[PDB]
Parts: sequence; C-alpha cells; structure tokens
Amino acid sequence: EDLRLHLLLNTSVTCNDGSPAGYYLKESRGSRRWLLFLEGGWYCFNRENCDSRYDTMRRLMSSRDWPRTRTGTGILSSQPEENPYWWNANMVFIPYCSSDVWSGASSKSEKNEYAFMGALIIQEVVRELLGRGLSGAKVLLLAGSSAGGTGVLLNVDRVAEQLEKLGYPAIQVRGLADSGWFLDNKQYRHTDCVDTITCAPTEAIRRGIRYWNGVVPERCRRQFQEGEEWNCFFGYKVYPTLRSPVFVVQWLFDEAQLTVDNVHLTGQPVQEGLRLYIQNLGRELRHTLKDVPASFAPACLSHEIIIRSHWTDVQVKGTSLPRALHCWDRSLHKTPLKGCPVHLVDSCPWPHCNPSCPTG
Ligand SMILES: *[C@@H]1O[C@H](CO)[C@@H](O)[C@H](O)[C@H]1NC(C)=O
Ligand SMILES: Cc1cc(C(=O)O)c(C)n1CC1CC1
Repeated sequence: EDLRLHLLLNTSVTCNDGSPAGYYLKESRGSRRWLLFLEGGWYCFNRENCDSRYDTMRRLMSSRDWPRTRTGTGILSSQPEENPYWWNANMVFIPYCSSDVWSGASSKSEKNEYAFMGALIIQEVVRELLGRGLSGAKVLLLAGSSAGGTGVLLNVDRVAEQLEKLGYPAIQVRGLADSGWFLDNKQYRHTDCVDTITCAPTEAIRRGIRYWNGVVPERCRRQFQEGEEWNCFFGYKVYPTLRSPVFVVQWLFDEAQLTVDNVHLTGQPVQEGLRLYIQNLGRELRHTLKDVPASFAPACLSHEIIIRSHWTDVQVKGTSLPRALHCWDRSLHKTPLKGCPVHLVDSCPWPHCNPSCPTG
C-alpha cells in the first residue's frame, strides 16, 4: 500500500456521478521516469446500461468509496524482483471512473445524468503532476490495461501535445497499451447488442462515442471523418497515425475479444467451426501486429497482464515482457539491438501453444 490517493484539485473534472476524479501516487525522487497507468473495466454506452453499472460496479463510476492507498503491483511495483523494468520509477495509478474508454470530454449537466470525462481526467492528472515533480521528468510512460490500453492509444499523442504546448518539450511521452488492441471482426455466433457482453465490437463503440461525446486522435479522425470516428478505437487503425512511440502488449486470444465475439472455451470439445474461427482470429491478430515494431503478443487465452504480480513469467521467443520493454527503452536512446529484441509475436496458432502462458 505504497501509492497515495490524491483527488483532483479541479473538482470540475469528475467521475461519472460527479464526484472528483483523482490518482494514486508514489514518488521516487531519485528517478526521472514517470509511469502513469490507466485502469480498465469495460464501459457503458446508454443510460440503462450505465444505471446498472452504477448499482453494482460503483467504484468504476465514483470516487466516494475509493481507498486512501493502493499497492503497486506488476509494472507498478517498486520491488526489482517483481518489476525488473521500472521498479525505481515514479508510479501513478489513475482509476477508471468515466466508463468511456478514456475518450470523453463531456460535463454532466441538466441534460446528462452522467459525466464522461476520461480524456479530461488524463489531462488534469498530468497538469497537477507537473508541480509534484513531473516537470523534471525525462520519460512519461502512459500505460494501461484493457479499456485503459485502448485509452493509451486514444490519449498518448494528446499528452505529448499538451506537454509541448505547456512548455515542457524535454519530456518524452511514450505509450504502453496492454490488452487494448481489439479487432472489429464478425462474431462467432451473432448476438443482439443489448449489453456490453453481447455486443459486437463495432456496434459497441459506435453507440459509445455518441453517448460519451468521445474524442479520438486528430490524424485518425481526419482519415475516417465525421460519423466514422469509432474506427479510431481499434488499434490496427489508430496506431499507424500515432506520433508517439507505443509498445503494444496483446494476447493473441484475448478473453475480452473472445467474449465480444461470443466464444466461450469451457473444457468441452471444440468442433471444426470453432477451431477455424479461433485459428483465424489468432492469424488476423498476428497480421495486424506485423508492422508494430515494439510488441509482445503471446499465443495465450488470457485477460490482461502488466499489473499482475507474475507478469514477469511469460516469454515469447525466449524473452520476457520486462526484458522487451527494457530493450525498447534502449532502442529509443531503426537498427536492431544485439540480443535485445522488441518485436515478439508468437506464430503458433492455438491458445497455450506457448508453454509459458499463464496457467490459471
Ligand atoms: C477545471 O476543469 C474544467 C473542466 O474541464 C475546465 O473547464 C477548467 O478550465 C479547469 N480549470 C483550470 C484552472 O484548469
Ligand atoms: C475498447 C474496449 C475495451 C474493452 C474491455 O474489455 O475493456 C473492449 C472489449 N473494448 C473493445 C470494444 C469493442 C468491444
């Protein structure tokens, strides 16, 4: 319990229910690296689904019940044993309380029951951190898992530009998107988009952006143009437009991807049709990562990675994620490094064909 809660001093930057948003902080004064981690936790795209999320997932919509401290785990750990990558860095955990994939900039009003301000939350956290040491940082790594991973892709360049416009050109802004690299593919079996689970990837974001007034990166916006900004929530479409360095971590068989595709791998037989579907999904994911030079994509069926305590255990081609991220750091001090790889994408075609996949 090393990270201390700070509620945002600008109380107009709010969680869904209007309570102040905020962040958890552990300073490391002998370090110029800052890690800002964006929590995940799905989203809600209408008043009905958000009302239900407020009833039984309230911490994802309100700061009123947040604990005063948080323990940093995984890449947020300060223990070298647990975090061989960035154990000495300044650590920031930003709770997800906007249900908007970190894309909203809409104040709650007489007209709107809920505020969706995820993008403004990130900007306001960054602004208040400047006075707490971030002003002297050498690297600001914006990281996130699941909806937070998509949040990284939607916000990393805005953070970069915010810091330039504020007068801090020296801070190198980078992104680490964990489990937020999704495919807008066809479902294995069609379900009507009623809720977050039974909703096709494409339909979910289309309703979402409208409901949150979601904003997306400018260059991507300008490619897909008006009405079609939902495209920018899918990594393989928004990533090529990003200016900042972004490392992508993505299971080939992400449980949340399989959920929105209406696939449930129990322990019972999988018939030819499901086998084909699952193998094609892994192949398409690989294809989208071919031109992402810094990436870690193991052939596993799993949910999320980088803040779990044993994130160090998985390897692709003999390299762990902490090592790959270290190599990525070195690559940014183009031409590949001897024995320090950064592009690590499994090629085998079925869940757990990588023996180091998390086991449960
Ligand atoms: C506080 O946040 C609100 C909400 O976006 C914004 O309109 C205002 O400019 C902010 N004030 C300061 C001083 O940053
Ligand atoms: C943007 C996002 C966050 C999550 C999540 O599980 O947090 C998922 C699945 N997406 C993709 C959306 C099309 C369905």
